[PDB]
This record gives sequence, C-alpha cells and structure tokens, in this order.
Amino acid sequence: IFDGIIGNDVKDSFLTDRLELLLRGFKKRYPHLQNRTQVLQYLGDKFRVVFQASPDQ
Amino acid sequence: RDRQSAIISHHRFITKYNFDDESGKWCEFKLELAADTEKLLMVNIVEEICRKSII
Amino acid sequence: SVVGSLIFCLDCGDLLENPNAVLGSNVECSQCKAIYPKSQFSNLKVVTTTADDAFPSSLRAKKSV
Amino acid sequence: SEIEIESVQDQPSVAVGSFFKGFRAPSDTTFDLYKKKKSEKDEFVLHGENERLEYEGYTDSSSQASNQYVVGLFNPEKKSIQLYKAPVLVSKVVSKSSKNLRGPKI
Ligand SMILES: [Zn+2]
Repeated sequence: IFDGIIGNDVKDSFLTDRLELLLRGFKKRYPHLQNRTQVLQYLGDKFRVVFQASPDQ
Repeated sequence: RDRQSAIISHHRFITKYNFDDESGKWCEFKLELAADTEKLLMVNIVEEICRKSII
Repeated sequence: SVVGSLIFCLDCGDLLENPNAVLGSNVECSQCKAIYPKSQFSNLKVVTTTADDAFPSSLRAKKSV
Repeated sequence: SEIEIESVQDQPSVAVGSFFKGFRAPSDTTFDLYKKKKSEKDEFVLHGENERLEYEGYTDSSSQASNQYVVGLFNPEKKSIQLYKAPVLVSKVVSKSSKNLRGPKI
C-alpha cells in the first residue's frame, strides 16, 4: 500500500508521515485483523444486519 | 547557556536552545519525548502556534 | 525495510512494530517472525519542513515577485 | 552507434517477478513455474512456499496480451546479447497467519 501511494516519491516527508499515521494507526486499532480474510469477516459481520443477506450468507 | 538552561527550567519538554543572537535569523530548540509519544504532525502544530503567537 | 520513520518487515513487507517501543532488544513481525530490534537498529530521522503556505505576510509578498 | 543483437532464445527459461519493496526470501527459496498452454499464448503462473509464507504470482492477462516483455544480457566487450522472453509476474505473499478465519457468523 505504501508503494501504491508514495511510490518513487520517497521524499515527501509530508506524505511519508501522514501515511505512517494512517498505516500505523490502523495497525493500532485492529491488531487482530492480521489477514484479508479476517478483515472481510469483520466487514460482512459488521454490516450483515443491514445488507439483508442473513444466514443466507 | 544560562538562558537555555533557564528556559528548560521553565518548560518541561524543551532541552536545547540555540539562537542567532547575531541577527535573529533563526531560533532552534531541541524537544525530546518518550517513545510513548507515538506520532504527531509536528510541522502542523508549529504552524498553528505560529499563527497564534503575536509580537 | 526501513523508509523514513517506517520500517517494514524485510521478509513479508509488514510495517512491523516500531523498534523504539519493543519490550525486548529484538522485536518481531506480526505477520511473519523476523528479528529486528536485535539486528540492524535504524536511526530514524525526518527532515520535516513547512509547506511554504502557513506564513502569509507582506514580507513574503516582497519575496514573491 | 547502435548495439548489435547476437542471439535470441524464444522459449520459456527466465522470468521476472514484481514484489513488495524489500523482498529477499531465504537463501534457497524456490520458484515453481507453470505453463497454462492456453490457445495462442501460454499464460504463466508462479508458486512458491517457505517456512512461514507462500508466494504466488501471475500475469495481468489483459495487459499481458497487449504488451510483451523481453530481457537480454549484453556484453560491452562482445557486443552480443543473449535474448530471453520473460514473463513479468505480479506476485503476492500470504503467510501461515494469513490462513486463519473466524466462525461463519457471530
Ligand atoms: Zn514481517
């Protein structure tokens, strides 16, 4: 994701630091979302009440 | 050195104070914080205080 | 890998926990298991600057033309 | 002033792989090559495993079909290139921790 955002632009202390706040901050909030599958389970699990897809999914 | 030490003595975070007494061209002071400080946007804080300080 | 003040796991690319906060002389990745606070330790520094916008003034206006 | 071409090799041998900035892998990590001989061209797939992770890479077929990558080795002293067609593979690395999941519901 870092390479996706800043890329060759490694010199933007402005962007390097905001992006460290973003990625490190997410690592702070959800330390247990270690992989994509768990994240998907958290989104489906957290919106399952509202997407009207129930036990059907 | 007495000024820098005295300002350290007035402010809990500051550590060094070097001033261009030959003209006033800059004001440098070193701020040291514990690891437990994590992350802040110090440039943005400085900017905000700059527009809140009046000569 | 270390970038700026971020240091990513060299094996897995995870933005591993910052060496400054580890409870050991060697931290590890939360995705893999690599040793770092123990190996090369970094000397994290950033030359942060102002955007050359926060400080409007007549004197800045005399510097712009 | 132009560089001459010595030899061209047209069949699969060398490959090129995109990874995260920092990939290094064990001194022995191995890269499994695959060849999905599909009609005109053979879309390739790379697969490897290590003690913690497993890395799998594949070609962007819709961009692969419209551009093709070539790698060659030149010698300045012999003015000669050994040309090799090489697939560029955008590879992702999953770990053993990336293979755990929760219940199917709350
Ligand atoms: Zn790692």
